[PDB]
Amino acid sequence: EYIDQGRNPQLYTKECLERALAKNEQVKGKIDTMKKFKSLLIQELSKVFPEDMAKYRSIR
Amino acid sequence: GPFYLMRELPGSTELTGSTNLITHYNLEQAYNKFCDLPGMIDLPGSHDRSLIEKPPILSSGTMLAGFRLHTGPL
Amino acid sequence: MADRLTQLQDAVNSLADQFCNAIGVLQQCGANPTEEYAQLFAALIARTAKDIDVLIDSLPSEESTAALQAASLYKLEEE
Amino acid sequence: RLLALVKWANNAGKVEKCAMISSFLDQQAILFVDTADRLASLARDALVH
Repeated sequence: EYIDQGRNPQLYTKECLERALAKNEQVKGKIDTMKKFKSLLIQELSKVFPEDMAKYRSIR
Repeated sequence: GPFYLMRELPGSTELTGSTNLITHYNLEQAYNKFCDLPGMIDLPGSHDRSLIEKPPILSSGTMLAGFRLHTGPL
Repeated sequence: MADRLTQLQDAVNSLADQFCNAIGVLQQCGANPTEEYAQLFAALIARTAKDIDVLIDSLPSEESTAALQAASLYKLEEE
Repeated sequence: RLLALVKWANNAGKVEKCAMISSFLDQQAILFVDTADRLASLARDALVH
């Protein structure tokens, strides 16, 4: 159906590349947000049990 | 001492969705290129039942033939 | 109902329901919003954890159990 | 039409990469929600019992 209208596939490949890049960017965004949320919750409650945090940091 | 039901976490960085999947999959230079061919086609010819051809493609005796049919010049 | 057991159970349930939705919610909605939520959620979870620790000390020890209470009731029955 | 097809025939790699990347995220997307749903389901029913 893309050939039916009549257009070179270079524009379609550009659109596929840009939409895949957008999906990659939003996946990177969600990944870094959950990572920073994990880091802030870890450092926020470092005082509840120091031994538990020490074991968590050692095991990682 | 040990907590109940601790286990081993997986290998530190295996294949994830956090890597750059395109650059790992060797597709970078095509994107850096990319980011009408009818027109490309148009340059070769003139312009670009086009209703009929699509329908035919939707579903998906050369010498003797010439001798059989004769078309008046005028 | 002023019961120790009811309060402890309630706290655990909130943590289970509160944290399951929150992780999903973080995945659901993606600058300023993500950072603040991280702190807001960590805060609550941290608060709940502290509350659970406080609750355990209040409950009675192994001594003076149900059998002992029944034994106490005996002497009491005669009285 | 045949010329466009045979020109795209060697340009079938990047589109496939984009499609499989999108599917991976989509396939993954069902998984995160499912895990969340399980947690939600447990709180609603398992806790009550």
